[PDB]
Amino acid sequence: MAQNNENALPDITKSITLEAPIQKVWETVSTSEGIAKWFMPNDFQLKEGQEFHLQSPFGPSPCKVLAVQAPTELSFEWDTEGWVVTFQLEDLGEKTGFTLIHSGWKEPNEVIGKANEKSSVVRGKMDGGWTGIVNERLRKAVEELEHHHHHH
Repeated sequence: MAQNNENALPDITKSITLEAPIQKVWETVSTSEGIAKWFMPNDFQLKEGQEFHLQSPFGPSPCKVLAVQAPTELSFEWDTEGWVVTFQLEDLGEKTGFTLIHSGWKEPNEVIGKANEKSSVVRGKMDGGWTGIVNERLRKAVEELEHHHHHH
C-alpha cells in the first residue's frame, strides 16, 4: 500500500490475448456497442477527435475521442473523472494481443474525485476490475456479443 499515493488513476498497462482476429477486436473497441461494453450502450462515434479537451468539464460532457488510429490504436477520453484510455492492437497469428492502457487526465489529484473517494482502494479495484473486465469482456465481445454472463 506504500506505492499508492498520488494516483487519480495513473498509467495502468494491461495486456490480454484474444482468440479473435485483429479486425474483430478493433470493432469491439471502436463501435458504440463494444466501447459501451453493453454496460449502458451509448451512441459512441469513432472520430479522430470528437471533441478536444482543454478545461475540466464542469458542465455535462460525454466521452470524446482523442485520436483513432486505423486498426492499430485507439485513444479516447471519458470525462467521468477523466479516464483516458488507450487500446492497442498487436497483430498475432490466430489471435490478437490487446493492450489496454489507462491514464487519467483531469487535474492531477491524488484521488479520482467524485466517482469514488479513495485512491489506494480505487487503484486496487481498478487493477482487479480492468484485468477481469478487459479479459473476458473483450473476449466475449470478440467471440460473440452477450447472452448471460455475470461480470463484476
